[PDB]
Amino acid sequence: IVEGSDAEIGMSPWQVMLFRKSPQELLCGASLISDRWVLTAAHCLLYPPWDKNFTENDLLVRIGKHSRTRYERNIEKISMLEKIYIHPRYNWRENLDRDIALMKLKKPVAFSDYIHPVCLPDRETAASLLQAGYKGRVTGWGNLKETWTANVGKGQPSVLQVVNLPIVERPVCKDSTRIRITDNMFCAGYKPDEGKRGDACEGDSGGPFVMKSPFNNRWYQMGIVSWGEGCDRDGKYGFYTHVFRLKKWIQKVIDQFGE
Amino acid sequence: SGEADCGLRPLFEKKSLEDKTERELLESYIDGR
Amino acid sequence: DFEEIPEEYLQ
Ligand SMILES: COC(=O)[C@H](Cc1ccccc1)NC(=O)[C@@H](NC(=O)[C@H](Cc1ccccc1)NC(=O)CCCNC(=N)N)[C@H](C)O
Repeated sequence: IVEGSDAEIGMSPWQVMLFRKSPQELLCGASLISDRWVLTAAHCLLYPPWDKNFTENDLLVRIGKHSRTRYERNIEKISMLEKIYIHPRYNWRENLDRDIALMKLKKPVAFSDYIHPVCLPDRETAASLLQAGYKGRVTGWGNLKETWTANVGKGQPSVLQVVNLPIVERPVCKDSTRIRITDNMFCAGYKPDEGKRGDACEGDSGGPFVMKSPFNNRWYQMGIVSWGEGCDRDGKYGFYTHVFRLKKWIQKVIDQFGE
Repeated sequence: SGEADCGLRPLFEKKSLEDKTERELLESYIDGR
Repeated sequence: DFEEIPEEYLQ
């Protein structure tokens, strides 16, 4: 998260951590949506051009975290996976279209002041909240800067970083990129007129992008952290997998399957 | 999706507390007033 | 790196 701010304890009890067993390392973000179902970008688990094709017995989900490196005992909770469901039409060759994946915990997770599920929107929440100009929030432990040869400081978060970013209008997203945009992917970030800055970044993929509904005081996941060109660069924005669009699939996989 | 009270944080919503930046979000919806 | 974790979380 570029130019973000440190979170607070229990500020996003749904942010999960994709942890690789060996080497031991931070894979990406995720989201507890049910006591036994987590959510993630498809590319954290699948990426032929880089040899990623993880199996469940190759990963760990750490919930309750806040510290990137420590091992917050009796606070966090580590869970093992039972199956990995990726979107059949996941398109890795050109633009990570349909960049979404569902993980099923070998066993259920209990809730505490730090482990709470996030809500998945409906057409009406999507309609009211998903609008150009409104602000959603992104949190994650990935890079603080875009890998630059000349940047001093070998930096990556001490603790869970958080940033609020506005939704931009689809035409603006499209004219900024030469990558083929798609209905299943939106963009956020300040525009060159605002002057400001902030962004998600390497390591942040798979992370939630939530919004709070003022009609019910409830947190809703509107997007998943996905891709971009560079991190925090001029006249550029970041892209999130439209969660509501692919929402039929999610539930298709969830309802009578892993219950 | 065993959730029942999703989106509700135990250390804020459930105890009626705000965070360092909530009102920013809630004010983006055109305006706070 | 990361603080080692309970070995059990590798079964
Ligand atoms: C100059 O940018 C580039 O060359 C390519 C453009 C690209 C995007 C999608 C698909 C193919 C190629 N960008 C990247 O690889 C960027 N990576 C990313 O954006 C990777 C996703 C990814 C993985 C593997 C391969 C490609 C893309 N995701 C992330 O960094 C998650 C946070 C959003 N990113 C952001 N705001 N920059 C990097 C930060 O610049």
